[PDB]
Amino acid sequence: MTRLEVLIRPTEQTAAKANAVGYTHALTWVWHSQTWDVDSVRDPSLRADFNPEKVGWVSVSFACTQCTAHYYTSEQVKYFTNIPPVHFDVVCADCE
Amino acid sequence: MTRLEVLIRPTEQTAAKANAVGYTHALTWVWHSQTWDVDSVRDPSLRADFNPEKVGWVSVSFACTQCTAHYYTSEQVKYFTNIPPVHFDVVCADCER
Ligand SMILES: [Zn+2]
Ligand SMILES: [Zn+2]
Ligand SMILES: [Zn+2]
Repeated sequence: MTRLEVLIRPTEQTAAKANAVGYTHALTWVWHSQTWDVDSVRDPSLRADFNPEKVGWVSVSFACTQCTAHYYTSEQVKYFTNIPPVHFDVVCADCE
Repeated sequence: MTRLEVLIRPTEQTAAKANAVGYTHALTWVWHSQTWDVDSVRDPSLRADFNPEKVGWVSVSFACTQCTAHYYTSEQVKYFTNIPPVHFDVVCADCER
């Protein structure tokens, strides 16, 4: 399977806190299959609220725009919360 | 991010052909989140039909018996086909507690 890299950095609201502890980005790998290797699936760069007391979830959903093929995956991210959800509504590998 | 390894070896009815070409097993893997880091989720070992011209899917499903947490992944495996579906019907990490 293929990996997608997700970059998460602080919202402006939490940037001072994140810089104070010295923790200014998270990088998360998300795995998916060949179905979803397509040009429209690009590595996301997200903004979320840094909080050294919390653990948030990054969720990435894939859905084909022609067929009914879909996939959902989610991973924990230490110290970031209110991570926006990622959606790839694309033409799948096969449908292309 | 936890790797789950899946070992696939030939059924009795296909093992001779697999030995003939010297391809005795496939080791594949999928990934799952912290939700499914529980004792009853363990690397499976499966028997499937060796076939020299096919590519099969192995599917791995997770579902909690207490809440409705669930997860489905799959991976392609060269030369093995009719791979048994793997099902982890378990108590998830949130429901353990
Ligand atoms: Zn499609
Ligand atoms: Zn689903
Ligand atoms: Zn549960």
